[PDB]
Amino acid sequence: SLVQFETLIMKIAGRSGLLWYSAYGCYCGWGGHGLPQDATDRCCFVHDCCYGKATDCNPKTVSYTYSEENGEIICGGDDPCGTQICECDKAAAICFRDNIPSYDNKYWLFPPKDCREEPEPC
Amino acid sequence: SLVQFETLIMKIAGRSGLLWYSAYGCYCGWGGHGLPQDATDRCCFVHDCCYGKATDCNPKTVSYTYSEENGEIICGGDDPCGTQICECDKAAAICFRDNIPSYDNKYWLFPPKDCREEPEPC
Repeated sequence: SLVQFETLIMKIAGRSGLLWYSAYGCYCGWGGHGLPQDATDRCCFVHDCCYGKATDCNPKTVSYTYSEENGEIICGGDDPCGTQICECDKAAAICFRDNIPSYDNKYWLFPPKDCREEPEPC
Repeated sequence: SLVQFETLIMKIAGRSGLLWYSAYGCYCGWGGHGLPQDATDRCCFVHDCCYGKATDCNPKTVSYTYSEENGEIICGGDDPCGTQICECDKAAAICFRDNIPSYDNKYWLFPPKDCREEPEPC
């Protein structure tokens, strides 16, 4: 789930998804267009592309189970389509944590006006 | 799919979903937080609650078919979840279409931080 996605971003990145990335660059919100404005904007694109390989479940309502053990998150559950969305979730929060150092607010509330190119293949 | 949602909106509302609705209000982008601010934000509230009832396919990448039948857009697909999703998107473009008179640019690139409010049940 999205709820599950937000909680891994706080657990791992130590910042709110809502307040730090829901409207960051060309891909974190709506998406579908534009050129990745930076690293953090690229985390986002790589995130949609993975959700993209799931064709059997709703990436936003599907709920999964994860365990954390020796500071490592482990994806799981009775839904292989969920497990798969958790793994994608996991990687976007790590992706996020490590690109903070280059995070730029100039890309916060980025006008869609500037994100009209055609997206790059996944 | 997203690309088909976007075509619906242009075709039915007569505008760029990217440029009039991708960043509007508390729900047109990431969603899951706050209170619908107006007529238009709410179309995206329900749009979102619509996709949450589809558990078997990916709303963003499932591909459906649509037809023009005399003022009307008729939904189809290869399967039931694909058809299901067309209808969510068709209903959203129709709501967009019809609340055009109340559209307010003040909810355009709306800070998330004004959407901390907890959501109401779908």
